[PDB]
Formats: sequence, structure tokens, C-alpha cells
Amino acid sequence: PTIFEERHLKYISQLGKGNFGSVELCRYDPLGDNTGALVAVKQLQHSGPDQQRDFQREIQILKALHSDFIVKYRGVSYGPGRQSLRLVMEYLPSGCLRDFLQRHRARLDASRLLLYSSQICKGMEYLGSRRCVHRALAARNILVESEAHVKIADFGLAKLLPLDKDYYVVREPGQSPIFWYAPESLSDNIFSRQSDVWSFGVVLYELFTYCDKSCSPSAEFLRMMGSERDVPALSRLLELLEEGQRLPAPPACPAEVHELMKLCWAPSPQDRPSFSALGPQLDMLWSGSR
Ligand SMILES: C[C@@H]1CCCC[C@@H]1n1c(-c2ccc(/C=C(/C#N)C(=O)N(C)C)o2)nc2cnc3[nH]ccc3c21
Ligand SMILES: NC(=O)Nc1ccccc1
Repeated sequence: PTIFEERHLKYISQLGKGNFGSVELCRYDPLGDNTGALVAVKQLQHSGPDQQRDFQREIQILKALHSDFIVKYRGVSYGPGRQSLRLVMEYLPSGCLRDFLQRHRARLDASRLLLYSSQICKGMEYLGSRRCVHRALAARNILVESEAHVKIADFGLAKLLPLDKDYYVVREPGQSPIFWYAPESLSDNIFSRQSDVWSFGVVLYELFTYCDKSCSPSAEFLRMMGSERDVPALSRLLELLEEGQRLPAPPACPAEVHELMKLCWAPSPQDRPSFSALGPQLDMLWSGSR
């Protein structure tokens, strides 16, 4: 059931492009009559050994996860030849949360944003119990299953912590979404479940601004970086964060949610709340808003 025959996967279109991979909308059509199920299928391009190995990892992690708040693994496929591997996932046609929020802002109220917040937190709690660091977490990689149900996706950078270590360190990445990363990740290449909490804070910011491009993290940075313009962004961001500067409270954001953001952005990773501590608070806020 989890082995899709490659010759029966029919390409329709591209859903996402990464540095080394893409996610493609396909039909699995073993009857050949175009009646099969639609699936989302990841494969690599421009991939060396490291990228192949990371993709094997991604598959094993996602296959093991069973949460209502994590995109469903379906199976794998292999073509003929070297570098044949494909990851088959459920397809969610409503697309990503980032696009969904911008399209439907005028009808998605604070209660609904609280619901999405709580669901994403529950998915991160699930990951944490499996010692998985997601790293990529952002509104652009969270999927909308229905208007009242979201799921975490893009496990391309996900990694399991060793049983006896609560962080990992990588070599300097070439291309990072710098405005989502914890300072220890930006400066020392350290990632953990605590750096995931920082990113979740930025997700809460994305939710409560409806991903408006006028107040995106990059826009706020360009406003707050100061009058000196030709300064490298990463350098300057690290200085602003060290000085204690943070993204502003969105006008429509409940004060209690802004306070949770601030705690997610504590300087010291050990001072940030766990997802297990955040969950109850978001659950109480959501349930009080129904
Ligand atoms: C979000 C996930 C994970 C990242 C790659 C795209 C992917 N993805 C998407 C999808 C298409 C576009 C976007 C989001 C973007 C934003 N912002 C974007 O890429 N832009 C604007 C260029 O996300 N739709 C998917 C339906 N089913 C899927 N199943 C597994 C995965 C999956 C689907
Ligand atoms: N976490 C946080 O506040 N990050 C940030 C701060 C200033 C500009 C852009 C991003």
C-alpha cells in the first residue's frame, strides 16, 4: 500500500520549489483512465549525497508521525535508475496558510487565528515528544486542510535529536530565511526544540498580521534597521536582536498572544517556554474566544 509504482504517477503541476527539491501535484492512476487519487510528490534536483541522505531521513521521520496536525505520509516511489526516490503525501488543495490568510483575511477572526495557533502548537508538541526539530516552521509551509484545520508540512530540514543531546549543530547554511531563526541558530548554527519555539513565535506574528506584506518580518526589519542602508541584513539583525528589539505587536493581536510571542523570543533558549507550556495557554485563549 505504501509503494506507488512510478509509471502510474502522472505529473500535473508544481506546488513548491526548494533549493534541492520540488513538490509536485500528481495523480496516482493505476487504472490509466485519469480517475486515480491526487497526491503531492516530493523529488530531488541538483542533489548530491548530502541532499539524498537528508531526503531519506525526511521520509523516515514523516512516515512515523501520526498526528491530525502533521501532513500525512502516503508512501514512496522509485523510478528506474540511480536517484529514483519519491515521497508521496496527501494533497491539500486549499494550499498553504500564508496564501490562505492573505486571500481570506477579511473573514477570518481572532478566534479562528487562535484555533490555528493551538493546532500548530499541538503538532509541535507531537514533534517534540519524538525529539524532532522541524526548523523550517513558517506560514508558507503550514497547510490548510479545511477552514478550521491546519497541518504542519515541509519536513525537508527536520532532524531527530540524539537520545542524549538536546540540540544539534550544522555547517553554515548557504540560504536561510533569517527572520524566522533563533539568534543561536543564526550566530552559532545551533538548532533545538527551543529554536523551534522562537520560530513559532514568528508564526504567531504571521498569523496575527494575516501575512500582510506591508508588515512582514522583512518589511519590519527594513523599517527598524535604521537610516544606515548598505549594511548586511544578517549582521544588522543579530545586533537588533542582541539589543532586545523585536517585531512589534500587531494592532489586532490580543495582548495575551503578544506576551506569548515575547516569551518565545527570550534571548536564552532555556528561558523560552516549551510547546507543552504554550499549548494550555493558547487552548485557554482559543476556548475563551468561542
Ligand atoms: C506548503 C507545502 C510545503 C512547502 C512547499 C509547498 C507545499 N504545498 C503547497 C503549496 C503551494 C504553494 C505554497 C506556499 C507558498 C507560500 N507562501 C509558495 O510556495 N509560494 C507562494 C510560492 O504551498 N500546496 C500543497 C498541497 N498539498 C501538499 N501536500 C504536501 C505538501 C503540499 C503542498
Ligand atoms: N523575533 C523577532 O522579533 N525577530 C525580528 C526582529 C526584527 C526584525 C525582524 C525579525
